Amino acid sequence: RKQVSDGVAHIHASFNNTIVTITDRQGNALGWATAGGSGFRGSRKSTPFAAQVAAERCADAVKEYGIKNLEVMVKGPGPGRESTIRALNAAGFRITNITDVTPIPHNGCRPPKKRRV
RNA sequence: GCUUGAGUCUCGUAGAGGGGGGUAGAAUUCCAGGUGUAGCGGUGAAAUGCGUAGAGAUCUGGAGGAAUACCGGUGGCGAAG
Ligand SMILES: [Mg+2]
Ligand SMILES: [Mg+2]
Repeated sequence: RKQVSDGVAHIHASFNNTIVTITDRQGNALGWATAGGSGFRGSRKSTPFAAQVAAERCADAVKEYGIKNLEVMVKGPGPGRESTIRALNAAGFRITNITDVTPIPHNGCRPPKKRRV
């Protein structure tokens, strides 16, 4: 439809769920998928396998997309932070740079208290 | 009377010692806008809760508060805090 011919995939991976969204360099989202929405409701959605399933499910259908080269950037503590890439790269888009954001707060915003369980 | 206790004077050193003022980066939250769409979030597992009145994720701009990520150590300073 637009034939971007290049893009970047933002992965937000946490201990609870994984989200993957394809986007343009100018911050324009085309599609997204989540392990929770990929039929892994419960404890499996936090597993690496459900992350790669969502990655490939979001990467599929490249015809209308048109993104040939798809960079990658991950954020947060994921289920290895590598399985999603292992699936996405084989999905068809070659990877040349992966950046990791993982926002590290330089102090401030006192974290929540501890869990006594 | 004396100089060894105590003290003053000259030249230097290290240090989160204390009070006042200024400024910088990261991150959280919130507000406005753009793409986008069915979930998000949380747990041992759930639910409440948020979202089709468009959430979450993502990009641009803005407001404001608080603390200074490594350096950082069987390091330092302070009578103690
Ligand atoms: Mg918590
Ligand atoms: Mg003196």
